[PDB]
Amino acid sequence: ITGTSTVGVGRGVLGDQKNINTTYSTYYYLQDNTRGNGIFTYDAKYRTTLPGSLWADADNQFFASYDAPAVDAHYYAGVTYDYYKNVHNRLSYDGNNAAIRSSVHYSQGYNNAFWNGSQMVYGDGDGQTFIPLSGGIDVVAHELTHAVTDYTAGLIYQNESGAINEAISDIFGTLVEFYANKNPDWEIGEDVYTPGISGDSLRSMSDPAKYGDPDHYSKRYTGTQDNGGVHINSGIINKAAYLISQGGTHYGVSVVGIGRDKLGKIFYRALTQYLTPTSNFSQLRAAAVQSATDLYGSTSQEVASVKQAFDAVGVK
Ligand SMILES: CCNC(=O)[C@H](CC(C)C)NP(=O)(O)CNC(=O)OCc1ccccc1
Ligand SMILES: [Ca+2]
Ligand SMILES: [Ca+2]
Ligand SMILES: [Ca+2]
Ligand SMILES: [Ca+2]
Ligand SMILES: [Zn+2]
Repeated sequence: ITGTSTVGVGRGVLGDQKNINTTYSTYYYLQDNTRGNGIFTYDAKYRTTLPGSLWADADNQFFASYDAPAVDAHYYAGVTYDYYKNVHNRLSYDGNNAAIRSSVHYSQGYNNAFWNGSQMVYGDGDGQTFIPLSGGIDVVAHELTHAVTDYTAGLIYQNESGAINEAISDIFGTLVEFYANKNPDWEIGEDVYTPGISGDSLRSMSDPAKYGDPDHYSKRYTGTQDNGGVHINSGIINKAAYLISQGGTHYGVSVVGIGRDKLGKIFYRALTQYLTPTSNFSQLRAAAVQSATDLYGSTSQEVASVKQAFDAVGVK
């Protein structure tokens, strides 16, 4: 909408206070004009018609329980935008400052979030498996990263390409979480997963097997559930990415860690310059090796570490 840029204040899903960029025209709307061609957050009002209504508020204060998922979707989309712009020189998900749209309060008791091809969508959870999912910065960045993938590599959402698609979202979700630097870890969704259980998460990148996800190619799922295991086999690539950054010895194979920033550079370059819609794990290895070669040189530690990490997870 046309209006003047304003700054509201509110509380997120976890009860933390934050400022948010809004737009005033009669109402204060969740429309952040400070980033690209805007970040827009919508109310789906417990239904499934999208996007719903652009979030309108009378006083620019967002402290109601109903406001919390909107506050976080809006704010964390901003953080994710900043990560891609500041770290990778990428302007929004399409590289041309496309407007970023999110809807919250999608459906009832909805234990998921997704990119629908045009926008991000967040359930409120059922209060047992999840609380409102936009409360997780890694979750928000995971969803926006699907848009980035779709505009770049275009990894088909099934089987190996789909598992790479998923891992890319977990990897950049985590790198965004570290970028914001509030309780960062290599776990996925811990802030909004199972409020009755402390210390767990939806997935782990550092040890995918803690939740039964594979950490080696020999343990890959080959069935048909979950689009051929896209949220399962992602563990193999998540583990490789974790090893590249942090190092470790895994099934007897030692990896020299090179840090998060270099992991991000290598995977961003792979995603945007080398991967294609049908890339498999072996092709991802080749893309990461080539990307590290471009950035750091063929004889570099970075290239050696990429090879070690894929060796460790059984991907040749
Ligand atoms: C429970 C499994 N879900 C996830 O892993 C994350 C949310 C996590 C990070 C909390 N959500 P996601 O991977 O974006 C869900 N994917 C998904 O719904 O894709 C199917 C689809 C495909 C095309 C259009 C719309 C939906
Ligand atoms: Ca208000
Ligand atoms: Ca965390
Ligand atoms: Ca996390
Ligand atoms: Ca939990
Ligand atoms: Zn995903």
